Amino acid sequence: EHPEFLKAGKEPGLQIWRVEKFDLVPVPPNLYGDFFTGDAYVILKTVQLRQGQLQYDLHYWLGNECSQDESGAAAIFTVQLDDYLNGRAVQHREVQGFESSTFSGYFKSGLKYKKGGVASGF
Amino acid sequence: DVQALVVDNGSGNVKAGVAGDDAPRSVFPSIVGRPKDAFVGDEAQTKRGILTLKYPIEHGIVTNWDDMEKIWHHTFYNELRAAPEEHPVLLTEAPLNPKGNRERMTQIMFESFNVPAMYVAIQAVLSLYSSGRTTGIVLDSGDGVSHTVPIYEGYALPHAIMRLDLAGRDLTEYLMKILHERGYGFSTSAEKEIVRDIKEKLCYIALNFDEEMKTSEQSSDIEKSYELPDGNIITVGNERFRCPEALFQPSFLGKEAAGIHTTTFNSIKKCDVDIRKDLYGNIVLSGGTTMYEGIGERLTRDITTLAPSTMKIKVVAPPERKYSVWIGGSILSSLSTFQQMWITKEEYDES
Ligand SMILES: Nc1ncnc2c1ncn2[C@@H]1O[C@H](COP(=O)(O)OP(=O)(O)OP(=O)(O)O)[C@@H](O)[C@H]1O
Ligand SMILES: [Ca+2]
Ligand SMILES: [Ca+2]
Ligand SMILES: [Cl-]
Ligand SMILES: [K+]
Ligand SMILES: [Mg+2]
Repeated sequence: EHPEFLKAGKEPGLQIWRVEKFDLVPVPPNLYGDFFTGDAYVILKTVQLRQGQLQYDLHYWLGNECSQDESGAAAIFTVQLDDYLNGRAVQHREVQGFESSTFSGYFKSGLKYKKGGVASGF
Repeated sequence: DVQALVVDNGSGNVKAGVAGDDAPRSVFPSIVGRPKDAFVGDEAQTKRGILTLKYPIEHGIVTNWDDMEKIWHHTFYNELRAAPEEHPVLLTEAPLNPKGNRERMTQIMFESFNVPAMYVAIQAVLSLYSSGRTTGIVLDSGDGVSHTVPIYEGYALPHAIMRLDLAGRDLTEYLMKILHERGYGFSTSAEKEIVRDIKEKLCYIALNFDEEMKTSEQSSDIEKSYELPDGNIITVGNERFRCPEALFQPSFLGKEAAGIHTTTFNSIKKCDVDIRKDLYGNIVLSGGTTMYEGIGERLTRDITTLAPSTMKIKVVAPPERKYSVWIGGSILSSLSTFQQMWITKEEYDES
């Protein structure tokens, strides 16, 4: 029933959510590729395959200064999204400054970081 | 508009509190005393002279349901002051808990306590989530049981969970034993609590056991003092690291069990080859018996020795890992999706 789950993975593209007070909240598209070092995020990359089918990669990105509620929630929401997608998504943990080349490659400007973030839920 | 209660059902201590807190507000011993109607927790120890004391949870499994219900009543009414019939409840269970046990706890919650909704979580899984991971192997060593729990993409792998044949209470009892070398006679239940505190305050894990035995015998620098309740001071030497060495060498306890390094390796090997790298790279410690200084360094050496040398071994020792199960429960039960995960009383009653 979660509204963002209902939007997840319906078209090829890139969807980014930030954990905010124990919820998934869309990131404004203008900000894509910039990440607050104080926060945790969930990213769903959807690719249209040759057959027309959809491929899913879920990445949860953990800022060096994110709080434990945020990193824990990002991990749990990742599992729940994968389950919603009938287990088809491959899950990837991304730590600030050590992200996979696949994850970096989603952003034409590359990955950048910013001080601060949304307040912890704890 | 309602806040879940989170209860981690430990063999040694219950951890309880409210969803969204960063730590349990109630921590108390998992003990029920009845006259030689019932007292629970710290009060039961205070009145040990007039009560017979029992532990309803044995190696993580509830084995005395009547006494467990007293523990839960104490949790709700005397610790939290919460109406259980008015809050969702997240309850933890041990890895490999039989489904019949879960069903009996569920019956008690819905029919004794009338909880309106509940969710049962595996302790180790909650700890993994609290570390910000969906894949890894959790080594959860508490007071009554230790488990190694491989988890892939959010879910434990049931065929690979293993039990290390000792836990914190065995270590307390072993310290009580070896302190007889120095002349100490600790033996009563009260004295056991003293020795548990000595263990927690003074013990550590050697990076190399044989080398630590040799260096400690060359001087008195190993020795440390502890002030007993009566004001006498006790000095502990190589017992400081010989006690938790039993986690690695259970033969010190007269057990044939594999140690915690071997058990972790064996548990990873049960998992298919294609996921083992992610497990070796995410060995996450939880529980009070993983709190010894030096544990991560020692485990890293010993698992690196056993594992294929292509594997990359990373042992993660979160600072608040004594509460990571509870913390993971607090996070999960706070999420905007939690209301979809639980079972309601109406559902249960009509099932
Ligand atoms: N700093 C410490 N160093 C060593 N041991 C510790 C420390 N703190 C607590 N312990 C031990 O950890 C044990 C309690 O751990 P924990 O609370 O994780 O167990 P539990 O959840 O009640 O038990 P279980 O999960 O085994 O049913 C006790 O044996 C206690 O003495
Ligand atoms: Ca934040
Ligand atoms: Ca999947
Ligand atoms: Cl090796
Ligand atoms: K345990
Ligand atoms: Mg425990």
